[PDB]
Amino acid sequence: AVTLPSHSTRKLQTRSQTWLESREYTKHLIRVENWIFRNPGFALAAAAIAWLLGSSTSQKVIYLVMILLIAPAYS
Amino acid sequence: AVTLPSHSTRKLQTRSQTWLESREYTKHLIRVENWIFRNPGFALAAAAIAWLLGSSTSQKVIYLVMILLIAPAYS
Amino acid sequence: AVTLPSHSTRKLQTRSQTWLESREYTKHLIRVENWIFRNPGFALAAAAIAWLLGSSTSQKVIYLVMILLIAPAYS
Amino acid sequence: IRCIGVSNRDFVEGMSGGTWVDVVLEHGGCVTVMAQDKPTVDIELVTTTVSNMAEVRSYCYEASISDMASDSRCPTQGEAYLDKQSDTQYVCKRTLVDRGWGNGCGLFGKGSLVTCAKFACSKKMTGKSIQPENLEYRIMLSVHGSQHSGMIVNDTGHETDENRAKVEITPNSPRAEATLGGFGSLGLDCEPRTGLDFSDLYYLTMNNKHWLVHKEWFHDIPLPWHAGADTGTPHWNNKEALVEFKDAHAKRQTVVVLGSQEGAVHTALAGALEAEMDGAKGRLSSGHLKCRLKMDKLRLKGVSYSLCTAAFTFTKIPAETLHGTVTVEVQYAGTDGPCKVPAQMAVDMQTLTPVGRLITANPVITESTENSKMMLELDPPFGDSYIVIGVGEKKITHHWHRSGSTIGKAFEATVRGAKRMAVLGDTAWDFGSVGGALNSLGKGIHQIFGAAFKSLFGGMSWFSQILIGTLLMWLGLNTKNGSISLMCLALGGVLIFLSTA
Amino acid sequence: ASISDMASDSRCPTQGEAYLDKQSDTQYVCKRTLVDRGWGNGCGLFGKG
Amino acid sequence: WLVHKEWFHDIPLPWHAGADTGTPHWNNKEALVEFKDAHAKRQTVVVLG
Amino acid sequence: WLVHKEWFHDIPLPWHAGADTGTPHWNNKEALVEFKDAHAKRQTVVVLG
Amino acid sequence: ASISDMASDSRCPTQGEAYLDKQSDTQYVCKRTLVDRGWGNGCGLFGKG
Amino acid sequence: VSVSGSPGQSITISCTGTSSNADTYNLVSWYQQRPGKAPKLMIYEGTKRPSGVSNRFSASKSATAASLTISGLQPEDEADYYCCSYATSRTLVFGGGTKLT
Amino acid sequence: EVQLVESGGGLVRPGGSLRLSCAASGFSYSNHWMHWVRQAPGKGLVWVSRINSDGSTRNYADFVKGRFTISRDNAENTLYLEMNSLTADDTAVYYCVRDGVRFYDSTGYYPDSFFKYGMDVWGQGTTVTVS
Repeated sequence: AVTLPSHSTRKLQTRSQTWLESREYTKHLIRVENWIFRNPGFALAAAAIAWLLGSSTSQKVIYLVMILLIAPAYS
Repeated sequence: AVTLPSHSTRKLQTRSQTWLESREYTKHLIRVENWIFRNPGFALAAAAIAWLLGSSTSQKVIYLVMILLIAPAYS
Repeated sequence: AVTLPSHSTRKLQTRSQTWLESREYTKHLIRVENWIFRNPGFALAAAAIAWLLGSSTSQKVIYLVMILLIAPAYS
Repeated sequence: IRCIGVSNRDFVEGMSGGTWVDVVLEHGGCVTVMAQDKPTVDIELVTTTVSNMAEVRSYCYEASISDMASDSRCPTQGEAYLDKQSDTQYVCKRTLVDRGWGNGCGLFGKGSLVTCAKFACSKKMTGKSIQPENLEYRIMLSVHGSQHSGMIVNDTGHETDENRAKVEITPNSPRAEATLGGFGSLGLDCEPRTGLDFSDLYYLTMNNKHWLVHKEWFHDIPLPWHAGADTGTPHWNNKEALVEFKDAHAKRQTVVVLGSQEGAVHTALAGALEAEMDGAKGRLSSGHLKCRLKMDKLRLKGVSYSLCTAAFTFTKIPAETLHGTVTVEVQYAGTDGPCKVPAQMAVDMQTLTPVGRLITANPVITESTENSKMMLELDPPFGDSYIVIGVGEKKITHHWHRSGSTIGKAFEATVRGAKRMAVLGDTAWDFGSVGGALNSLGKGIHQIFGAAFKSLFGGMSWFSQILIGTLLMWLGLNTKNGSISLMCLALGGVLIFLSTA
Repeated sequence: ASISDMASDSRCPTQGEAYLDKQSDTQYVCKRTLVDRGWGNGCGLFGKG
Repeated sequence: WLVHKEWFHDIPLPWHAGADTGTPHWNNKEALVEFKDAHAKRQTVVVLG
Repeated sequence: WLVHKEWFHDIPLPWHAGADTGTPHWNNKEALVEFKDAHAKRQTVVVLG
Repeated sequence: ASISDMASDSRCPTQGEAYLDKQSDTQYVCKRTLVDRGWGNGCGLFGKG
Repeated sequence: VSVSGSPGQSITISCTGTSSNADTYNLVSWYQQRPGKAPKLMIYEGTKRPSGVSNRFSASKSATAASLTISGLQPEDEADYYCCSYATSRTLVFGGGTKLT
Repeated sequence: EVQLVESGGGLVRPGGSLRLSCAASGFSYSNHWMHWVRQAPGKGLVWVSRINSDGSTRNYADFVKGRFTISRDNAENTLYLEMNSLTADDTAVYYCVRDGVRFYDSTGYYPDSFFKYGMDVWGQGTTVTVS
């Protein structure tokens, strides 16, 4: 079907490498990087929505990052 | 491969139904709901990491929701 | 099954008599009167719960009546 | 006729230039154009075929590995070497493996291990380019009037029928004329090139299933690929993401293939249009076109016919369409030759005062025989009314009751307009565009706001969009400025785009 | 999965709901929906089938 | 493979329930068959690859 | 009787649909059979009268 | 309603889930539950069946 | 199974199904098959006669059976006659047939 | 006038397979229902199967428990009946039948329950012999 829950949630930990280990890092990094490289306008809109939220600067930057990570996965 | 960019980003719009229309809503909701139901403790961890951040109450609840979405996708 | 929604909600209004026009009034009143007769002490509990809520006397008597109507049907 | 039961049709009543009326046609519905003195014409786009597409960049979604081989170097030597490494049909991976005094090489450093495997593809998907040429739209016309009851859905006989027409449009010949014998000729001037924004859509086939696919989504898919038209044995590029070189207990390498990768592509193709293909041609299933209708040579067949003086009968009485119009089928008993049918909607049969609107035309009965059949549809008034047919003391009458009220009709009209805009952008501003100055300014500002909204947003799909809609709703409710108005409008746009569904 | 002999049914604008005799079999996937009918398909009425 | 529990119960594919004995029956009969329909006047059934 | 629709649709009983052809099939299998459990793995099936 | 020949099937604390061969028929009502088992009834392990 | 007739007379062939919704006979069709010839339909929808088929043949129907009436019998009429209707919503079934001499 | 022509009938052993064909011309084949009927030697007419215009709907009688498979090609005006696991009970003449009464519904697609019909256009039939 469509959902198919990922198994890296319950990663079995042992000295031997797991089934597809060499790919996780670039997996998530590449998905986000590609999605952003396609649509920059949303980077602008996310900057604005972050700036209008949050009092201090730290909260604003954290909001920027969390929006930029939520939108690519549509999670 | 592992990444496989989703096409709903570029949802082709017209009167006729698209390839898999009936599945999008429950797709995303089901993924999130199942992941949270499997691991309850992260609800508490997210509540704490929210409460430590953000002055107002509304900002803290927005933080809680955004964390509880960004985690199930490991986005 | 158990529910079987009552049809008096959509009472077909016309000059002729309906199916069971002899029993509606006595039906509801008999159910309430019998249940209150069997279990009196809940009158005391409802008096207390009504007295704790509502400022003036009118609100308190209305809450008492609504509790005594909502309990016998277990609605 | 051709439109009666469609349940997605809209009337383009009105023509204020005495001439052309712009109209936008979609695959889902159909348009009934009615003018002052010109017969009610029904138009519908049927199929759009694409032919002789060029082939670009096919991907391989099921690999197979033929024979493995490996070589190890006994740590203080050069590097692990296989002659297969230079052949571009083989996958080779180099790693480090523990060696020494057990395996016969005297030292204990790490050594180099190279493993190679032959890559041989299986069935696979092809993407093709849709150029503006070779794209043909088929448009069906039909006309109200003397049509029988069944002729709304009949299959063939177009050239013989004299009331139905078929027009083929290609960017080589955008402008065409449909010749309706006795009614004149209706001119269609269409813009095919800017229909669905092709030149961004590839045609994608896997195994007897074909879709439309965005150029970016296709160019960003990770799988083995080789450009150009295929033949013979191909040279696969990026011969990885299908081959996994997993490692054993620091002493071996094993090479496995990821199986068949097809359901992943199927669920990745969420939100793309389906398509069907027969032969070289492939017929799309959804699109839209913008045709202005030069109705300057439409005449009326019926006028200058005397009224019929006979009796009429109701074969199946009345039907009620979804939109409220009434379809009636009348049978004529007398023999007066071609003659007008006197029909109207009335209340107070004492004084027959025309109430409502008769949306067919001058009704006529073409045949001159004993019994003839005709069909006409009329637009009733919201109260209870009578359908009256005939002249005097033989006039057959029927009772007909319509539910809605004018406010409900206006509300549903605004909802239809909103859905049309959400689907089409500014070309929705081009729907009934007789053409003024208010309409053009509306279209201009909608173009600008649409460009901005598509550049900023428009990378979201029913859930990112709903979430950002709720977030902007809140932030606009509580930001305390004019940015409240900005954000509430952004929320309205986004959430309507979502809940149109 | 692999699929086999499709079939369908449709019963009007104002009748009940479609019923194939192959719905009483635990080997068939069956879906029920609404379709536009009337004056061009065989049944005189114009609602959704 | 070795596969955790709670990954082998919430996976959305048609599932049997043990010993295949005679004629097979799959409980889900879903997620493997896609019921598209044309522009309101037809229905079509396809399978995922 | 004359019954108001929306009372002849929100009724919880085994419901066929339309055409009675052969051996009927009811798409409910619930609200008229009570699967009462015993103790120590005893299960019993009863009908409501 | 009227009921007919009941039947039932049980499984080992670990063995999986019960499946009667009459579950693939659209004329039978079937309910699945958990039953206490172990060392007395015939299958050695003590979880719920 | 069979019916006998003289030239010029009228004969009626009956068709009965047992306990079928009391609707069926509205859609019964009557077909003629002469010896060694391809079957020809004489009646459809219970009582409607096609164009080209002689007005000699007529049909009637009730809630319990259907009847085919041929008046003014001719030597051509000797043939096998078959009634057909729906067994269920998706089926068709032909009768036992009657040989008319 | 329309003419239907059967083909493919011949002697085959019990348990064999056989593919009957029907060629049509002179009408809108792409819009009419098609039927296969049979008649055993010295016996009466027995309805076998029916199919729509597009081939979406296929109905078979009870005696065919999935042994028969009806299909068509509208572009070629052709009808087919695949047969597997033949027995002696099926040796008979098979008639190919056109359904024009449905063509009320000029589409020939929607398979309403208890729709009007009557079979007047028949082929000459082809003989199959399971001996």
